[PDB]
Amino acid sequence: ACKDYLPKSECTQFRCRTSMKYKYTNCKKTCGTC
Repeated sequence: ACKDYLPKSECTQFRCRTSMKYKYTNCKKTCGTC
């Protein structure tokens, strides 16, 4: 269902603040979604 999208450099905490897409689609586990 959810797995790593790419290295930690592409997904950051900034995404969990304004980027809804990253939280669910671009960041499967990194943004603390899965």
